[PDB]
This record gives sequence, structure tokens and C-alpha cells, in this order.
Amino acid sequence: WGTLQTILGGVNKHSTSIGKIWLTVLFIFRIMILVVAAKEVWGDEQADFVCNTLQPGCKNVCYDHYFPISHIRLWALQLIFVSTPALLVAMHVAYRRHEKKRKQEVRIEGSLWWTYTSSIFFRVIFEAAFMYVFYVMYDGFSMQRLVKCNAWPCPNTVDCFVSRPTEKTVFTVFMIAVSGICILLNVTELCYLLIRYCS
Amino acid sequence: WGTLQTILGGVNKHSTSIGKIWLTVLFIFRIMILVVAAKEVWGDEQADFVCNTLQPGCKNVCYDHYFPISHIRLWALQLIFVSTPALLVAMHVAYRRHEKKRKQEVRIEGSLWWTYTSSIFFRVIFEAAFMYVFYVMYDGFSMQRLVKCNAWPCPNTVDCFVSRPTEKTVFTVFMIAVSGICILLNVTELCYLLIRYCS
Amino acid sequence: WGTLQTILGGVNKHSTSIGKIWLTVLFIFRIMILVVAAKEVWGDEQADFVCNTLQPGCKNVCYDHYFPISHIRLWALQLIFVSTPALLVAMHVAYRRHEKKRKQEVRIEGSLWWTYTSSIFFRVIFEAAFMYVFYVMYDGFSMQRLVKCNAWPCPNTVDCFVSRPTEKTVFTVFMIAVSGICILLNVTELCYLLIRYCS
Amino acid sequence: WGTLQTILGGVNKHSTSIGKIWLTVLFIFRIMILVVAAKEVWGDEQADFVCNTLQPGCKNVCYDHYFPISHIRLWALQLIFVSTPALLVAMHVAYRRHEKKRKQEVRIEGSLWWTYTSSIFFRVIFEAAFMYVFYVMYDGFSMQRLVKCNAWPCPNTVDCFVSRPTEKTVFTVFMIAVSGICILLNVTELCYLLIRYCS
Amino acid sequence: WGTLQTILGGVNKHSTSIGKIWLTVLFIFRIMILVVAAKEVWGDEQADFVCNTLQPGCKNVCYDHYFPISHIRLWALQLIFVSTPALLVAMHVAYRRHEKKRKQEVRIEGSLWWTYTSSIFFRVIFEAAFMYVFYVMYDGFSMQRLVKCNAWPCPNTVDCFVSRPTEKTVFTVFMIAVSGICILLNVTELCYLLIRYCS
Amino acid sequence: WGTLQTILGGVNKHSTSIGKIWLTVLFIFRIMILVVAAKEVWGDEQADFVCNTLQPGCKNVCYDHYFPISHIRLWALQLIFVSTPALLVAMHVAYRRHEKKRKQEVRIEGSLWWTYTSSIFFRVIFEAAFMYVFYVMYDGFSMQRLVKCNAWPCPNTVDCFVSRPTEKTVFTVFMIAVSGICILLNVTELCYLLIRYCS
Repeated sequence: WGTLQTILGGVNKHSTSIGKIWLTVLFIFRIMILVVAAKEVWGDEQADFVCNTLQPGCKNVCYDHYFPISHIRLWALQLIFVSTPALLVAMHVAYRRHEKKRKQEVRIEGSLWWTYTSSIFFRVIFEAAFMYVFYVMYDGFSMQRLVKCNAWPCPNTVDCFVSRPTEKTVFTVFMIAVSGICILLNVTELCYLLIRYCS
Repeated sequence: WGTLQTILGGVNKHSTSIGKIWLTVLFIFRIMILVVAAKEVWGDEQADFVCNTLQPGCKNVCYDHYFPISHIRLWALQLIFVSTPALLVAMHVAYRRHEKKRKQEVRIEGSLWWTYTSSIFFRVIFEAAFMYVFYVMYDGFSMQRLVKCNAWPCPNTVDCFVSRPTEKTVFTVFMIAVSGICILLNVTELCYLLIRYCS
Repeated sequence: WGTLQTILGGVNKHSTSIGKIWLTVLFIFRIMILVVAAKEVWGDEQADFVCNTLQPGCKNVCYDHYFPISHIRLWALQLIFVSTPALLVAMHVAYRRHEKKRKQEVRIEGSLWWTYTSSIFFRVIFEAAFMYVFYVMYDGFSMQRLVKCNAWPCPNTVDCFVSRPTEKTVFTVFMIAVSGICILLNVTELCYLLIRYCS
Repeated sequence: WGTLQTILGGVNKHSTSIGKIWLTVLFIFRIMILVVAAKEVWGDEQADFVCNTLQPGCKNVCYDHYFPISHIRLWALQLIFVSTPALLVAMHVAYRRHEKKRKQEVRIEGSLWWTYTSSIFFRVIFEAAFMYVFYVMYDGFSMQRLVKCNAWPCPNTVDCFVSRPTEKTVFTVFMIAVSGICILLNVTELCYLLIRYCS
Repeated sequence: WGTLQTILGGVNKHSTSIGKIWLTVLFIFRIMILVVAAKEVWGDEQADFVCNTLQPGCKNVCYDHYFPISHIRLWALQLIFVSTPALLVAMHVAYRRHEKKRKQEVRIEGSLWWTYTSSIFFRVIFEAAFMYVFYVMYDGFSMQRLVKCNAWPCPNTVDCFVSRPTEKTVFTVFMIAVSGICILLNVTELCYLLIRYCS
Repeated sequence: WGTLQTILGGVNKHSTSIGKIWLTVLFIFRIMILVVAAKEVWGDEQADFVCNTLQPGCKNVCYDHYFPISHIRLWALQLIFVSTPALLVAMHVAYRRHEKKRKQEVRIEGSLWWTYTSSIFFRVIFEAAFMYVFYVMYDGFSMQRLVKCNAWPCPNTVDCFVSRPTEKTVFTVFMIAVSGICILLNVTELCYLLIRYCS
């Protein structure tokens, strides 16, 4: 997109001290990694899914059973979910600034408190929910070479082999670690606000 | 597209309070999901359609019978249909504003009533029509692993297996849920108007 | 293209009342439909063309016999043909406007009559010619599941199966219906002009 | 390219009356056809080249023998060759205009005669040379379904079948016809100048 | 990206004498090499990985064992890691310049010392770490034609063959050599600084 | 890239009379040919490399032995190497012009001599080196249909067949011929400078 500098620049202006660090980690180490590197790693996820069997349709159902939603698609949904609360508030800052000018460090004074605090709180919950889904659905952050499958129409148990499990594990750990960093950064911004008003 | 900021910004100016929320849901949670994630899920719909048979041409007719229109193609048509009534009115709002200046909250004063009210009414009807088609043509919002097919030239009944049914079910539920939200948002705007004039 | 807003905006300024409606139908429901939906429906037209035979080269000659020119390529040529008469006149209006300023509703006063009237007349003829070719070459607007082929080197008659025929029929009906609407809109603009000058 | 409007607009300003017609035929009916439609017609030229043989390497040498240069690659080279003489002169017109301003219909007065006349003359020769190569190398403008090949290592004569010969023939006739139109338009511009100076 | 000139130009302004040389080596000989040429050298890395065996899943586990992370993915991560410390400081230089103007050779005077010195120091460490990982994981900078694999489920030892090993070795040597040049350039900037303050 | 007009225009301003011709040949007849036509001539180089053998891995090692570096990747490296000395000097010319304005034909007066005379000299050496590598590694500028291969693990000698050798020979001759023209143009600029200073 050609307007990336426009939106990133706009969000950068309407942010606190820590909040500008957050935009760096979100765009550089989450969007760029997902686009430049991660998406190509998952490009052949079903094509080189290999199952030791002669049963028609067994490969289709075994891949579906073990990867109900792809990792990269899960990360794409997470990025969209944690981007809207930031962009909506940043848009609201412009409207508030627009009213004053019609009469550069962002300060929370009035009703902006209940929007900024909610946006920070929502982003913490959204990241935690996706982190929990990643752990529960994939029983950890390590991809296995071999999966054992017994869903119909596979006879008894069938051995199946995943494409590039180690490279996928490496990028999974990277995305989870960065996401945890974003959670820590967001909690500090709550601590900064929670000691200004209620302390 | 590089002019997305131009059109989205332009439509944003010529909108009511709720109408700006509706534009966020349409572009973030419908267009971005369709482009970033959904389209790749359906990329191999016919390629890994697998049928347990030796009959030439049976795979072609069984896939055609069960997927007369792809889900992503249905969503692409729906997005275009529900975007025109909003864009046409927004253009008409600019012309009406253009006339006044030649002599920033949009207010429905005169003939704009019969355009805005019709534009909202059309969007509700278009969204409901596509939701109805999605339900009827696909007997619900869950994709099945196995489809049983007996169209010519398949001998008797043939078992066929769908690619990534669970991933496709997840994105189908997401898209229908968001469209239902858009319908609810549109109905409220009618309620806001229907109590100003006729109440 | 990034300059789409520029050319569409320029054509929009130099147009009549109905002519602006024609612009939306051409770009929204014909170009966007062809680009974002229709083109990948036809992406695998020859790849999943399946013929029940063991004869080398029979699949090649049977596909060529029944699809001498692809539907989407036929629509690409038609869109280009019906776009030039509109753009050629539009730049001529700019030159005429350029002359007057060197000394915003378009009015047909002088020599613009024989350009605008001809451009409308040419677009009706171009659209009718392509609508006629579509009917004659494909014996109607419905694509069949099975085609029977007896061209050399196929032995006797060979059964062959088309990829996604129902999907292709749906988009064929959509494109023909919209193009027929454009003809009706074009004829009215002739009626508006005809009753002004010769009535 | 996003700067297409810039270069086309720049070339449009520095041109004669006929020369502006030549710009539309070159870009709309040659570049757009080549990009939008023609290129994907040839996308599978070697992939679905089929030969009735069991000899390894026979398909490779038979395709190479009969298509030493691809049609679309031949058209891409021709378009580049006939675009430079126009762009170089148009750039030279800007420099001449730059000198006068530092002291909108283009007229040839002095040294511009020997540049404009040469540019027109070169484009006629370049187009004729490519049209002659198309005829001589491909023994006409009709692609055949069957080619008979006896180059080593093919045993005796081998039958081979071309992908989409009819669609390729249709676009070949279209490109040659438009190229001949451009030649006719260029000769007229020579006639216009040849009666101004030497008559 | 269309804003590349914007960011590169901005980084170019806020740099020292040597730091502007480092910008060209990073963008021209590392980013362009990776994008234009290297990436599609690795495009078929697993597709033409060939193993002499009949064992299902042996190709999957042998490729994973010998290429836990792809070379081009390793270079993409390295480029991102060594770009942020330069971009963050260049952003900080703008803020420092912004404060002075609100009251073109960059000079380190105050707190900029501890940011610039750390930014240079981090880049040396990041580059050395990736150069060390490249050597240790791939036992050198030369890719072998044959790899011997005995991981489960391969029986005994299996011979496997890499796609384009000489081609990949050439680009590996090129990328490592340029990174060593960048390390040498960065060390000199430390020497320039370490003799101004502490000498 | 959208900034191509910006960089090409900027380089065009800061150049001599001949240097502007060399800009045309480099971009139109080398970059455009490489991108538009040549690159996808080589798109299938290894996929349709065919070897008459049953030995696993023989195709991999025979292709690697005869094409250690692809032609298009060799050309991509050469284009980057001969572009940097021109761009670096042109940037230096801007800085020199910046100094004078802060106090349109480029003239070589002072320190610009040792930069310009070296950029020209480097470009001649870089082009000659790549022309030498092309000749030595590929034993000439003609690609052969058949290559005979005996590297391990191929048994005795194996016959292998190249994809589109004639098409590749035609583009190889074109690229070498243009490169030789650029060398001749560069040598003249040395002659122009040589007779000014040392004659």
C-alpha cells in the first residue's frame, strides 16, 4: 500500500511516549515478518502434506483435523483485531484536535481517558485470547514432524508428515514472543495512567 | 489501490454518526478479511477436491453440482452491491454541498431524505438477499467433509472430499456474523430517521 | 492502477446527466466484476478440461474447437472497444473547455453534436456486436457440462467435461444483462438529444 | 506503472494532429491488448504442447523448432522499438520549448524537421520489419493445430499439437491489422510534411 | 513500496559521512539482490529436493533436517534486524532537529552520542550473530549437491539431492561478503567517534 | 516502482550530452527487455530440463553443472553493478549544485573530474567483466539443444535437453550487443574528456 506512510505517520503523531514504541514493534516485527517471510513458509502446507496410505480422501480429512485454521491466517486475524482499537482512538484524537483548532505530545485529560484506557485494555484482551487459542488448538508452540490420524475414512491409524515443521516452529516462537512483548508494553501504559488518576 | 484513502476519506466526511462506524466494519472486517485471508483459503477448492472413483469427468460434475458459486465469489458480489448505494449518495452529498458553497456533520434536510433513506433501505435488502442465498444454496453455514454425488456420469453414488472444510466454516461464520451486525447498524439509522420525520 | 481516480474523475466531469450513471455501471459492475471475480473463474479452463479418451492431442483440439476465444478475453476486448469513444470525446470536451478559458454541466452546442452523437451511436453498435458474437459462437448464454467432439485426431465422438460450467453461466448472464442495461441507457441519451435538435 | 499518465500526457502535448491519434492506437489497442488479454493466452504455450511419442527430449526440440521466438515476446520487442523514436523526439521538443521560454499545437520549423521526419521514417521501417518477420517465420498469420516434426532425437516424423491455436490466430490478426493501421497513419504524416517543404 | 524514496531520503539526510555509504550498500547490494535475484533462486527448494527412496515421508523429514530455516528467510530477518536501529535513531534525529527549529551535516553533540553509539554497536552485534548462525547451521558457506539422511522414517541412510547448489553458493558468498563490508564500515564509525570523546 | 520517473529524471538532469543517450539504452533496451520479455523466457529453465535416464538425482546435478548461474540472474547483477557508479556521481553532482545555490548542462570543472572519469572507467570494467564471464562460462553466446553430462550419480554419459534454446540464444545476443554499444558510448566520453585535460 502506498498510503502506509500516511496512516502510520498519522497514528504516530497521536500517541504517547510508549505508544510510539508499540507501533514500531507492531509494524516492523509483526506485519513485515508475516508478509515478507512467514507467508511463503506456509505456502505449501497442504500440497506437501504426505500420508502413508492408499485411501482416497484420507489426506484431506487428516490435514483438516490437525490444521483447522492455518497459523498465518490466525496471525492475520490477530493483527486486524489489535489494530482497530488503536486506529479508532487515533482518529478520535484528530477530531478532538480539530475542535480546538477551529476555535505535539498527546495528553489524556477528559473523555479521552475512557477511550484511550479502553483501547489499551481491549488490545491486551485481544492478544491474550489469540495467544490462548494458539496454545490450546496446537497443544503448544512446537510443530511435530509426524501426526497420527484416525478420522474417517482413514483405516485404523495413518501416519502423516508435515511440511517444514522446524521453520514453522521458529516463526511461531518469534510471533508469540513479540506478541508477549506487546502485552508487557501495554500493561505499563495502564500502570502510567492508573497512577495518575486513581493514585 | 492507492486511492483507497481518497475514497474512504471522502465517504467518511459525508456520513452520519453511525455511518462512520458502518464504514469501519465494511472495510476492516469484510474487505480486509476477504483479501488478506479468505481468498487464499479457497485457492485450491477444485484442485484438492478428491472423489473415490475411476470415472472420467465425475470429479468435474460433482464439484460443479455442490459449489455452483464459490463462497469468495459470492462475497465479492455482495461487497460490490452494498458499496454502490453508499458511494452514490456520498457523491450526491458532495454535489449538494458544492451548490451551497458556490452561492462538518451531515444533516438530512430536504431531498437528501429520499436518497439517504433509500440508500439505507437498499443496503438492508441487498445484505438480506445474500444471507438468504448463502443459507439456501449451502443448506447452512457449515461445510461438510464428505459430499455424496450421483449426477451423470458418476456410477451410482460417489464419495467426494472437500478441501479445508473447517477453515472454510470458520470464515463463513465470521462473514455472516459481521453482515448481521451491518444489518443491525443500518436498521438503527432507519430508527433514528423514522422518529425525526414520521414521529 | 493508481491513476484510475484521475481518469474516472476527468470523464465524470465531462459528461451529461445520464452519462454519469453509465460511468458507474461500466466501472463498478463490469470492470470490477471482471477483475476481482470473473478472471479466476476461468483461470483453469483448459487445465481441468477432461476428455474420456486415450488419444494424444484430442484434448487440445476439442478444447480449441469449443472455445475458440475465451469468455473473459471476449469481455476484455468489449470493454476496451466501448471505452475509447467515451474517452476520445471526453478529452475533446477538455480541449473545447481549454479554448474558452484561454480567451459544470456539459451542454452540446456546436461541433460537439457530431462527436457526442457519434460516440453514443458507436457504443450501441459495439455492444450489440459483442452481444451477438456471444450468442452465435456459444449457441446461447448457458455453458454445458458435456461437449461431444469428433474433430481429428479424436476417434469417432469423444466425451469431454467443462470446468465450473454453472459458475461460468452465472457470470455470463450477469455480464450480458448489465451490457443490455448499458444499451438501454445509451438509447435514452439518443432520445434526449434527438428531440432537442430534430424535433 | 503509476507514471503512465505522466509520460502519455507529456507525449500527447508534443505531437501533431494525426500524431495524437497514433498515441491512442498504440497504447489502447496494442499495449492494453498485449497486457490484459494476449499474454495469458500464451501462458501455457509449452506446458500443453503435446507430442504423440515416447522419445525423451522430442517435445523440447519440436517446440523449439516451431516457436523459436514467441508471438508475445515478438510483440513486446516491436512495441519497445516503435516507442523510442517517438519518446526521444517528444523529449527534444520539450528542450526546444524550454529554450524559448527561458528567453499549444506543435509546428515543425527548423532542426525539428530532420528529427521529426526521421522519427516517422524509423517507425515505418521498424513496423514493416517486424511485420515481415512475423510472416516469414510463421509462414502466415494462422496457427495450425498440428505440426509435423522430424528434428533429432525424434524418430521419423512426430505429430505434435499446439495449445489454443484459434485464440492465438485471432489475436495475431488483430495485432497485425492494428500495426498496418499505424503504418498507414505514419505515411500520411509524411505526406503532410512532404507537401509543405518539397512541394 | 512507493514511499521507499521518502524513507531512504529521510534516512540519508540524518546520517554522517560514512553512514551515507552504508545506506547504499544496505539497499542496493543487499535488499535489491535479495528481491530481484536471490528470492526466486530458492523458489523451488523443496519442490526439486529429490531423495532416492520409496519411503513415504522421508523427503519431508530429510529436507526439514538439513534446512531448518531457509537462507532467504534468514536474510530477510537479518535485514529487518539491522534496519531498525538505523531508522529509530534517524527518527530521533528529526525530533532533536524539530525542537531546535521550533525555538546539513549531522553532528553528535549531547544525548545523541549514547543513541548513535548504541545504534552502531547494536548493528555490529546483529550482523555478527547472523553471520555466526549462517556458518554454524550450514557448516560453511558452500551448499553440497548430496546430503545423506538417516532420520526416521528413512530406512538406514538415504541419498538426497539439492536444487541449484552452485547457484545458491554464489549468492551466499555474495551476501556474506557484503555483510562483512558493512561490519568493517560500522567499526570505522566507532573509531571516528572513539577518538573524539575518549581520545 | 512509482519513483522510477523521479530517479531517472534526476539522473537525466545531472548528465552530459552522451550520458543522456546512455541513460536511454540502459533503461529502455536493457531493464525493460529483462523485465518484460527475458525473465519469463527463463521461468521454466529447470522444470522442463529433460534427461534421458532413470537415475534419481541425475537431472539435479546435470542442470547444476551446466547452469551454475542463470543468464537472467547474471544480467540482474550486471545491471546493478553498472548502475551504482552513475547514481553515486549524480548524487554527488546534486550536492555540489546544492553548495552553489546555498551561497542546465553539466560541466566538469574541479573535483568532479576524478569522480566522473572514474565512474565512466568503472562502468567499462564492470561491463567487460560480465561480458567475459558470459563467454567463458557458457563457451559462447549460443545455447545448445543437447548437453552431455557425466557427473555423479549419472551412469556413464546422459543426454539432457534444454528448454527453449533458440529463444534464449536470441535474447543473449540482444543483451550482449546492447552491452557492447554501452561500452563504445562510454569510451567516447573518455575520449571527450581526455582531449580536454591531457591534450
